[PDB]
Amino acid sequence: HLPPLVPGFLHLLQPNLPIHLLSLTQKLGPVYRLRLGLQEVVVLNSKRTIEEAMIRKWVDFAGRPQIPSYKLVSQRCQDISLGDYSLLWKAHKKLTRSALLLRSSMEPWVDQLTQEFCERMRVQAGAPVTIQKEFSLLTCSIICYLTFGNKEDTLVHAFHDCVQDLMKTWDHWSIQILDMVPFLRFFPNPGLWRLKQAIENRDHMVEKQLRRHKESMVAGQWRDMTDYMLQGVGRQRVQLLEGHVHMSVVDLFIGGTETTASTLSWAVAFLLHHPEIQRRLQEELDRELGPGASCSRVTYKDRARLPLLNATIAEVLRLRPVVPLALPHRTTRPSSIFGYDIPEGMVVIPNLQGAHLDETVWEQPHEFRPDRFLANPSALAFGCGARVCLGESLARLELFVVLARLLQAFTLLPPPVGALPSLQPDPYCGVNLKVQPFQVRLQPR
Ligand code: HEM
Ligand SMILES: CC(=O)[C@@]1(O)CC[C@H]2[C@@H]3CCC4=CC(=O)CC[C@]4(C)[C@H]3CC[C@@]21C
Ligand SMILES: CC(=O)[C@@]1(O)CC[C@H]2[C@@H]3CCC4=CC(=O)CC[C@]4(C)[C@H]3CC[C@@]21C
Repeated sequence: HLPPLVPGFLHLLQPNLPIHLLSLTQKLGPVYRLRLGLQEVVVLNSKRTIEEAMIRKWVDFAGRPQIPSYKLVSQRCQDISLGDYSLLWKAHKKLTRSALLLRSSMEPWVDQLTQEFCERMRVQAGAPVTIQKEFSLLTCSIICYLTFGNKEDTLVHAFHDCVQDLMKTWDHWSIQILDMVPFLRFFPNPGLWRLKQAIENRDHMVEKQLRRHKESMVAGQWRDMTDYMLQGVGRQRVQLLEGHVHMSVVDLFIGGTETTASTLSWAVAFLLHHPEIQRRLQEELDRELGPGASCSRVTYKDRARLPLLNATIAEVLRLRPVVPLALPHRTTRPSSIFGYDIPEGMVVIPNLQGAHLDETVWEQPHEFRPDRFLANPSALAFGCGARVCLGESLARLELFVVLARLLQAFTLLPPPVGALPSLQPDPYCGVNLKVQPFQVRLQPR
């Protein structure tokens, strides 16, 4: 009783890994044991199994393996994501998550921060690279209501830059091999140096800030979330050590920026190929709950007042989920992940991307199809896990507020004498990437 084994030794190499983990499915089925690295890792490729070992069992495949690459960022140690399970992490998640849920509703700021962006782009009328503009749109936003609420392009462009440079340094064979070949002796490798050096800015920018927060403190929450966490820790009613706050900020402070940006960028790349969905959206937008051209409705309760949107976003998050294989889960108790018994400690890899192409539940999976509301099944882009996501709300929101006014203000047009991007890069890393388009950005309603 155990999942099958694929006869390979470095499946990790090879393009479009998510589409490959799917290919093996033709014979094996949803669950198969595979060697992504040098160790046999059990994958899952179906909305059913990837949900059974995530929601049903819950207790079992909830932890995360500590590989020699995670404890590299441990510092004092502990935190969201990388950190393993343990009762501390549980209470650690609940604290840094309630912050994102917050007398200071983050709803308004988001809808405003994006407006400034529209104008900033509206003055361009040229061919700005969307990736940075939006890749900086969210940064200008998570930075306002999470750490000292600076928002200033002086402290934002500094934190935003720390994000991108903190990614290509963690997701590079140079630093990855260290995990596959631990016995390596860690002969000096160039990548490790570039990481340790860039990982400091991430530790420093939070240390120099967390202090200002410490002193400028009052009875409740300061402008930002830091004041909440940095306070909701030194008052625990009985671990949750002070250091935890330093890390909790990181995921959101410098983690919020990349993931959501990619989703937004991907969506734009799709509308470029489908003008149909673009204008059908422009009409369904104002002729649905926005008879005007601005500052009218466009929110939460209304959120239903916009069908094509709640749909378009659902597709983009299903065809190109920003995080595809999500993160590696580890088993704590021997349990069955379906079909076959699974040994404890076994690293589980929930193939989200693949489960989204299950043609047994989603029709014409490969085809951008906005339509689904009526209704079509749900697609897990944020996982469904005791780890689920810690900011699924913030994310889901930005994709609504940003896209909404993105269409209304501008046309969304292709670069001059250029080809539209798409299809997905082979250098798939922690978060799924995108090619570099140059969308035009104009409209005169
Ligand atoms: C809509 C864009 C996003 C997508 C598709 C996405 C997807 C995911 C996925 C698949 C995971 C791993 C789930 C697991 O395997 O257990 C994850 C984890 C996480 N995400 Fe996101 N995410 C998005 C946006 C965000 C944003 C904007 C934030 C910042 C508030 C965020 C913060 C996190 C954190 C902190 C974790 C780690 C949770 C843990 O402790 O396990 N995500 N996300
Ligand atoms: C148990 C082990 O030997 C490891 O922890 C050491 C190397 C780990 C790779 C690292 C790269 C990677 C990136 C992803 O996004 C999905 C998960 C994998 C494939 C992950 C699987 C578990 C591996 C193989
Ligand atoms: C998009 C997502 O899923 C996340 O935002 C949720 C967890 C985030 C980890 C958090 C830990 C970390 C520490 C660093 O110093 C470098 C950046 C990472 C690897 C960072 C990458 C983006 C991730 C994976």
